[PDB]
Amino acid sequence: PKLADYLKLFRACKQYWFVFKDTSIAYFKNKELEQGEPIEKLNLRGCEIVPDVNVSGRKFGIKLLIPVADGMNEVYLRCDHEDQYARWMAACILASKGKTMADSSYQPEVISILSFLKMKN
Repeated sequence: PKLADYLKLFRACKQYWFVFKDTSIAYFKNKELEQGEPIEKLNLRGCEIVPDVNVSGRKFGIKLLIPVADGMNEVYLRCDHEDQYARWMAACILASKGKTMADSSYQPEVISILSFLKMKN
């Protein structure tokens, strides 16, 4: 169960290689480096998730509010399109509840998310 894509990061937008594993996201300068040392690794367990979507505007954003000792760490992921967004958003939603992509609810979740976007398309 691995999910890996180039996504744009806002806190300013820079594109990085992102890897979803377990309940965490890690990112790197590019995909040839995914083996080495991540720029940062974020555990999404117990995070808050805010969708930032404008289908006709071609905007597919994921705002993540990650609990830290001194508050929320705000992480904004911009996806390149609807299918990528559905897979990443579904993964984020499961992770916030402590679930991985191995959970049998992952693919139906991708499907649900996607149907709404296909319909607006």
